[PDB]
Amino acid sequence: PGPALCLFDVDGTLTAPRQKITKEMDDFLQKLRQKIKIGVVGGSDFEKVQEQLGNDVVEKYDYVFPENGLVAYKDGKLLCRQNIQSHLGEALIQDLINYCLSYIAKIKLPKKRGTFIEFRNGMLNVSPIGRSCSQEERIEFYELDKKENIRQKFVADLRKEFAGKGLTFSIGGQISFDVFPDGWDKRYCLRHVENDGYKTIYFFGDKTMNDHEIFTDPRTMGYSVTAPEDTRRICELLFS
Repeated sequence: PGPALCLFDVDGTLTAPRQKITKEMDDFLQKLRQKIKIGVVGGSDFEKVQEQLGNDVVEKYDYVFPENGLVAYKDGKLLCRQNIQSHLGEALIQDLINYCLSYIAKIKLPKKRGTFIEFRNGMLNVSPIGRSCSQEERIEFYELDKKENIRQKFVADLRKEFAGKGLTFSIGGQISFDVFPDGWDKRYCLRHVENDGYKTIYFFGDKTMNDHEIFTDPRTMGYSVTAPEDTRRICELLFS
């Protein structure tokens, strides 16, 4: 019904994987923006979104939410820049860091490299081996991790240590896990849209990483898409 907004995931939703958006797709969205407002959200940073969607990305969408909406543009103008250290405070930042440093120092492994802690605007990415390891070194860690459950245990330990502090944990891939404030997934971006009068907020993306929370969130009407051809097919069905 009513005034409405379409929000799209960027890679695989609007583009072919690792490819820039198509002229055909782009023309399609600008034609859609005639009747309904459009925005984009993704885990990547602004430079990445530009590569994928074009340098003029902010003139092309009514909202643009790099880094899950921790960076936000509305109507072409930079709305907010939020980061983990401002939300959590420095002392907590540093207590998390200090704990993870000392814990990693105690884990027995076949190899250790560097970038044990990667600091991002939205998360601490932590790797017992270190993110700089080579492919063969990562595979070795990953098989050890499967047998030993090194990441699961670190995360459990941390979850105990930092109970009450409003942090979520997330293991994936082969060598690291993420620590970030609660709700700092794609759901973050909804705070920027939910007071602009939309009667419906459509979300187009993957419904599954598990589960993408924005997809299942009570504010959105989530539609899972398999490719830009699909996004178009469903937009044709819903709109027009």
